[PDB]
Amino acid sequence: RMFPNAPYL
Amino acid sequence: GSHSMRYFFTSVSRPGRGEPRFIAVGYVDDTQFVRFDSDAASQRMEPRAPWIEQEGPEYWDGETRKVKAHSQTHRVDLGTLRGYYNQSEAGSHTVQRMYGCDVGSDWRFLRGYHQYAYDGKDYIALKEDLRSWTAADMAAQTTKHKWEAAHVAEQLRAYLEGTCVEWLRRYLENGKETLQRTDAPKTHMTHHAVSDHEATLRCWALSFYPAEITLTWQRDGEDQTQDTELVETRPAGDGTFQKWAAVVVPSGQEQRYTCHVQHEGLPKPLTLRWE
Amino acid sequence: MIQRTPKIQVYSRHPAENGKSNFLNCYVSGFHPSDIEVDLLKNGERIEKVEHSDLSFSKDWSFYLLYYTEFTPTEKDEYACRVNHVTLSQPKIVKWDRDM
Repeated sequence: RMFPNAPYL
Repeated sequence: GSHSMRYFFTSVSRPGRGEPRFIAVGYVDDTQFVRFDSDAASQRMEPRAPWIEQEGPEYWDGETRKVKAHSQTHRVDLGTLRGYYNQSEAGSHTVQRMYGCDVGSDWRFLRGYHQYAYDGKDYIALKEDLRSWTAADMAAQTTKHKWEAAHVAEQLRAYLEGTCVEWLRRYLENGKETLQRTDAPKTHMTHHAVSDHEATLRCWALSFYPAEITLTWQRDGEDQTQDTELVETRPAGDGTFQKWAAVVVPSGQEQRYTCHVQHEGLPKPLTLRWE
Repeated sequence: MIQRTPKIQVYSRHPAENGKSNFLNCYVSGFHPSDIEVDLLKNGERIEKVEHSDLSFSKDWSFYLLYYTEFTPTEKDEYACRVNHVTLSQPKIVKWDRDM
């Protein structure tokens, strides 16, 4: 199961 | 033995051809289990292992939601990086991201990672304490500052030590027959004349799982590291792996050579000899 | 920017035995960027029925893909994998050898 977010660079 | 769950993401811009291509894959150890491809028909996270097919619509809808969001953020990321590095709008560029967790023998947390590359070079990485960032240059230090103020390390630490490990264990259990197996290499040796005075001896390891293996040649017990042709471990396509190591042997000396095989499936390492 | 040449291996899933069903694999790895063209050839002609694995990459960020197709080997038929990439000045053809 994935982490909920990709944090913006 | 030890185990891992990893997710890998590739985003590639393609100017004059609209939307960046986005590909996501998930692995437990050396077994792929999910994928998403932004150019595919379905627009869904999809199963790639039989043991994940049993997960219900809630799993699949939740993963699809998250993965389609990631697709969007990486599209924004590509513009951001082009802005950081002063790059033209007309070139194709690549962002890659990888994260996940390692457990030991006892299925207990060993380490977590969460790392990005831009154009095949390290950009930013969560350090092993899961609290601080390695930033390559001024651009990545720009990212580090955003992430420190948004407390991104904190959320990631919670995921990597809890949820990641918990889901790894569930998958391990659910896919027991596939994931918790150890397949010892099936081994053989071939011999082919290259001239009247030389031959190739090639030691093969086939149908093994997991992918980790050591294959070496010795001559009277000394390692022939510099003189061995060794191929990269390669997938057979049925969920097992293959590797070979070859040496060129002057005719008449075959009995001096030994091939040595180590793999977690072997109680003892194997010694093989042409004889 | 960074460009890495694909390593290419062509091989069968199981030890090849004439007349027995099998899969032919072309495994490309170590490459960057990810645009790559890979074909399997039977007597020099492009095999149409070819699948591939989902794009993934190694600890060093370099990409890998497995291309594959069902085949039945025979004494006569020749097989090859043809790869093109930005690091190659022309398509690289690797012939299938049953003891490789």
